[PDB]
Amino acid sequence: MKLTGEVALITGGASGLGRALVDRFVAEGARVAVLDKSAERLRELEVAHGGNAVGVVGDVRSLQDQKRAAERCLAAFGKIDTLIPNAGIWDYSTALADLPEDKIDAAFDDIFHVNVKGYIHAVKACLPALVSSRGSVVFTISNAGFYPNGGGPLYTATKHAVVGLVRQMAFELAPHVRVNGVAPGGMNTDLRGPSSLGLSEQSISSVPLADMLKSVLPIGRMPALEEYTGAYVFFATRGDSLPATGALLNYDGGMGVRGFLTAAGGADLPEKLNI
Amino acid sequence: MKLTGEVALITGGASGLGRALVDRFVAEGARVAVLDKSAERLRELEVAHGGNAVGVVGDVRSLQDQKRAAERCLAAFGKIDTLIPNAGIWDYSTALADLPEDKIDAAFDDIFHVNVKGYIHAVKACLPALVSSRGSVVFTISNAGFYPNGGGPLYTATKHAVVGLVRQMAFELAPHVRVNGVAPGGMNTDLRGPSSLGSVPLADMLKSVLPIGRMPALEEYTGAYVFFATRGDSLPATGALLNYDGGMGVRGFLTAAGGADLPEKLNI
Amino acid sequence: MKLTGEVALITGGASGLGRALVDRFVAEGARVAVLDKSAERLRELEVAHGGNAVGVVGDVRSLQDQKRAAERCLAAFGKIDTLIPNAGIWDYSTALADLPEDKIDAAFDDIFHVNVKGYIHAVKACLPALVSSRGSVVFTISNAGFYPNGGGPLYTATKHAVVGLVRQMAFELAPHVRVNGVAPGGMNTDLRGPSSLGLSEQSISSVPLADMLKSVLPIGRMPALEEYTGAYVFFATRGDSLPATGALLNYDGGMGVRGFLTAAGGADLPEKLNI
Amino acid sequence: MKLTGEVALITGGASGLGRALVDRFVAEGARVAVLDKSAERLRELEVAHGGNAVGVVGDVRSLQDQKRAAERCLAAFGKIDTLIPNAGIWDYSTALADLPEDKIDAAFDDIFHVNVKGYIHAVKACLPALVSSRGSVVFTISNAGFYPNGGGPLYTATKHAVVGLVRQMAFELAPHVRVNGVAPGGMNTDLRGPSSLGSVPLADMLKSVLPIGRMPALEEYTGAYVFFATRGDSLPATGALLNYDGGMGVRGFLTAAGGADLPEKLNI
Ligand SMILES: NC(=O)c1ccc[n+]([C@@H]2O[C@H](COP(=O)([O-])OP(=O)(O)OC[C@H]3O[C@@H](n4cnc5c(N)ncnc54)[C@H](O)[C@@H]3O)[C@@H](O)[C@H]2O)c1
Ligand SMILES: NC(=O)c1ccc[n+]([C@@H]2O[C@H](COP(=O)([O-])OP(=O)(O)OC[C@H]3O[C@@H](n4cnc5c(N)ncnc54)[C@H](O)[C@@H]3O)[C@@H](O)[C@H]2O)c1
Ligand SMILES: NC(=O)c1ccc[n+]([C@@H]2O[C@H](COP(=O)([O-])OP(=O)(O)OC[C@H]3O[C@@H](n4cnc5c(N)ncnc54)[C@H](O)[C@@H]3O)[C@@H](O)[C@H]2O)c1
Ligand SMILES: NC(=O)c1ccc[n+]([C@@H]2O[C@H](COP(=O)([O-])OP(=O)(O)OC[C@H]3O[C@@H](n4cnc5c(N)ncnc54)[C@H](O)[C@@H]3O)[C@@H](O)[C@H]2O)c1
Ligand SMILES: Oc1ccc(-c2ccc(O)cc2)cc1
Ligand SMILES: Oc1ccc(-c2ccc(O)cc2)cc1
Repeated sequence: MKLTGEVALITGGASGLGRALVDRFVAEGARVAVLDKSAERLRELEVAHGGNAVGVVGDVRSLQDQKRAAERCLAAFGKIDTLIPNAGIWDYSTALADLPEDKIDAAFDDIFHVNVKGYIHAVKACLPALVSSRGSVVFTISNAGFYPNGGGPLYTATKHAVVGLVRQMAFELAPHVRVNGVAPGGMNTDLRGPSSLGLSEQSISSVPLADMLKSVLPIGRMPALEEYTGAYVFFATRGDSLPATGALLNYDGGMGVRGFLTAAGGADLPEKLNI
Repeated sequence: MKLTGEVALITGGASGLGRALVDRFVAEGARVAVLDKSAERLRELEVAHGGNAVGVVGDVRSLQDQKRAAERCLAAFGKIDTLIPNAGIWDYSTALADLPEDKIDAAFDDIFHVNVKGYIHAVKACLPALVSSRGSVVFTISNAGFYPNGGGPLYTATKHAVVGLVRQMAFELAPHVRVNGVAPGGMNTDLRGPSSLGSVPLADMLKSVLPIGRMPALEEYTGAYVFFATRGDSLPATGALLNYDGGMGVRGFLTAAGGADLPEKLNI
Repeated sequence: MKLTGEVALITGGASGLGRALVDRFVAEGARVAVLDKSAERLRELEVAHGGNAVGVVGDVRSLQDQKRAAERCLAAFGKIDTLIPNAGIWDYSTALADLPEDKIDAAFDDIFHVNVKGYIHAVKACLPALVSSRGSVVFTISNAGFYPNGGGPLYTATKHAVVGLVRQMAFELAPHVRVNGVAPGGMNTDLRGPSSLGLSEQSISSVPLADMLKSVLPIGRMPALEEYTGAYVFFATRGDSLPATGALLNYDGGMGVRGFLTAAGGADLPEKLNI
Repeated sequence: MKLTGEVALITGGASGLGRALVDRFVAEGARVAVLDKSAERLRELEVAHGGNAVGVVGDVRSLQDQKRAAERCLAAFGKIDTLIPNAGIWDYSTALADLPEDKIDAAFDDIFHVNVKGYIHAVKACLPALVSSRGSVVFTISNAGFYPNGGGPLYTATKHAVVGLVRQMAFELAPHVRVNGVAPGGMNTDLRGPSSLGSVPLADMLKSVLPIGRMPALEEYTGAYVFFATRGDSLPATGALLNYDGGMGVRGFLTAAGGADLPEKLNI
């Protein structure tokens, strides 16, 4: 177990990637505080991991809620080693042309409050614990932080904003707190969109994400959620990532290195090389 | 004159770089519409340029104001060839640790609404005109869209967000509208910050910041925008990001420039 | 005319993009020294531009030849304002698996000597003139300097190497000489490959470059050579590019911002927006 | 132990980071083959690890030597799961102006042959084994693959060239072999330079260089490579570039770190 004795706070950890990370982190011997708006899912996760996980109901948009999360983590586990600001919503790749004039202001505020302000508030709230533990922050970005067509303008802009948070916060929190980014690409989660665009009851598992990506990913297949948790384990292992700050790990199946006419260049290698 | 007959719409054009841009674009034979909140400075640019500039008083955060600018530019000039969303506000380089808890949510909204939303609204308002003209968008970014310590988390995130608008809108508006970013940096102008808030002068730290070893006048940053506005010269460019900041991203560890002693080394 | 009184030295200016740049620069009122191995093409270009262009026969791999070029430019025109190191050869996207063991060492040396060493030698040779004129260097890179599948390992590695030259030289030559990169994407030129791979008598005009790129470029069409000369004009205009050093202009039709399932996202905008 | 049963081939593994990597990989339950020119240090690592390491004396510039390493690793261990091309030489940060005209062509060949060609040959030699194992390549890059002043033009260009090998080989070897780069930086080891050639200690300039404010031991850079070698943890990653350099790319203008006074600010 790589993370014995470590304590993480994960925002958005009641489902999706956040939950997989909760499960993974605990299995690696970490204790985990989760901040999330789903009270139901938070309790299921507490009973799933008796004594190694504590859920706090709150909204990542509220600094006070974030502070409560940090307080609760401190109260239960005595420190915070790794903050993983992870809660997010999608825009379902709604193009600028397709954003209605009378909804765009509301949609902007929703997606940016959650995706960017929620990350700032998480760090703000945990800053005393992180300086104390000489800890780290690992932000969940996305391939939409680097390339287009992973989201419309709003989502792509929020995830690029998060890259800026990686950079600025690695600077500001240095030398005491390390700040890095994992940018995963394509995950069968329960990811929602803004109620403003009528997408708040729409989950990404309901989209054929895996099949759209089949001929877009050089690796050929969209990885399972468990397969995305390793990068975070890595950044959360103190002895393994000490030199890392300002690091951005593109963790998306090769989206930035796909070819022009096909995703991959080496379909024929096995036969070409005779086994 | 390289922009004869072209029409530009510039947000934040009543002062600073935006005003340098208006002036340069007018001198290149373009006709310019300007959306800015400052009535006095809009009038001031209007008298400067006669009928070659039109000012519209409004707020970049307002999609309606952005539509009025668009409509005004079309009424005045018949088309919009190049849109320069440029208005932005700074955060004074206020560190996260230094953002007061009772100020932070308001600061966030103010700087994102102006710096990111006002860019989104400009494009949205101008989209019919830009597609009709097979036009261009050129976003004013900043060094803070690429490296830290050019503002606080709020400003740095806003400018990274506009890099994201470059990339996404280049994709979405292709093949008809070209979308690119200029990332200015060596500057020295009163970039205002939010009412909810309130650093070392650039001159005081120049050799730690700019390999070019000097502080360009505002006039010297308008060329990149003219280039992107010039259809004959920038046709291949979409999704491009022009770091325009005196070499901030390629500065040395001990001093910005690596070649102070080249003249002595080469005897000249 | 934007470049009246300016003097440029362009390596590889006897054909392709280099020649278009020679033509463009002269039409903008510049004087141009060209270093190139084709004596024939260099004379055609001298007579094309009587008094505004001077050709020097030489090999970009030879520092001494490069120095002669610089000497000749000085002798004819009195200064050097802008160096454009531009000469290059392709590898025809020959995959690592397809590089024969007994040719790879030779192919490496050929492509790297021309593409990287030729650029270093150009700058070295012109360095006294450039410091004297407070001039600039503008390197011809390629989309292969940023993304794969624009060349095999060799070519892609040489063009990434050139990005490193932009950065390191902008640093080293600061504050007296500015150093920037233009990275064009897809040009109907006479571009050759290494004799080692049997491609030295193979030109890129012989490849259906334009048609392969039709559904890869967000802009929809591969631009003509003339349409790529503007970026260089821009960097060569002193009053327009003074703040620029370390700049990399991706100038390739949108290759880095193409979508997953299609190159462009806005085919339908005209009808969608009602004109 | 996270690498139980896996086989690594590491070039440049008899000393520095490469030797740290060998040791770490062996401690994680991997078996390692090493290509290095230094016979003495290969023997030294061989006695250190018993049959868990095999050394092959050879030159990374030689494709035949790289094939012999590959062949030796297969004979010893039956497969190759992860290839770490790591051998590289420095240029002492010799500026272009300072490269002697009678030395420059030879220096160029020496540093490119080792730093770029030896990486190409490693992959070429190991390609059948890596495709057979659905394996990984992890190139040692450097901060000089991303920012200036980490070496001269020759070293900086070589390391930028390996970023290009990351991208191209990730494309070419997909979907079977994953290709990624680690870009180490905070280090302090005798990185040798060419015979044709011949700067400030890192310690002397640390606060201008590393936001992490310390100089990690070599042991502290092996984790990233273990990660990429761990099939259960890094399956999504191809074409990835991990800046592993103490924050060199996110350093401040006046000082590397922006938060020296956070403990006082937050009272702890
Ligand atoms: N799913 C994908 O395809 C994908 C790809 C790349 C990156 N991401 C990013 O991964 C991260 C995790 O999302 P996911 O895909 O696992 O979706 P998800 O909905 O399954 O998980 C998101 C979690 O965030 C919580 N949450 C949302 N808003 C909140 C708020 N205001 N306050 C408190 N909790 C809130 C939700 O309750 C949920 O438990 C997000 O940042 C998302 O942008 C997703
Ligand atoms: N000045 C620098 O140091 C620097 C460096 C890099 C990038 N930038 C960027 O340059 C761009 C403009 O800078 P500048 O030099 O013109 O700055 P400036 O502050 O001098 O001018 C900004 C203009 O925007 C207008 N404006 C501000 N808020 C507005 C609103 N809500 N609605 C309408 N108009 C509004 C102001 O009236 C003013 O005319 C901004 O995007 C800025 O972030 C500045
Ligand atoms: N053509 C494309 O698709 C494309 C795309 C992006 C970038 N580029 C780059 O554009 C630059 C110009 O090449 P081009 O496509 O116009 O090809 P080209 O062959 O038409 O032009 C190249 C010129 O370089 C000269 N040259 C080659 N080796 C030389 C040497 N050793 N010494 C002196 N002169 C030499 C040739 O004689 C020729 O005149 C190169 O750096 C190339 O890598 C080409
Ligand atoms: N040390 C630093 O300051 C630093 C920083 C960033 C990146 N790097 C990179 O780290 C990697 C290795 O560095 P290190 O710390 O191991 O350096 P090192 O010089 O201590 O070790 C290099 C190893 O490569 C071997 N080697 C050199 N040339 C060879 C050849 N032609 N054939 C076979 N073997 C050869 C040497 O024998 C030695 O074992 C290199 O790619 C280097 O450029 C180093
Ligand atoms: O955060 C996200 C959400 C959706 C995608 C996505 C990528 C490709 C695709 O075809 C559909 C969705 C990527 C990142
Ligand atoms: O320098 C070069 C050479 C060839 C391409 C190229 C790009 C796409 C393609 O389909 C074929 C060739 C790009 C840059």
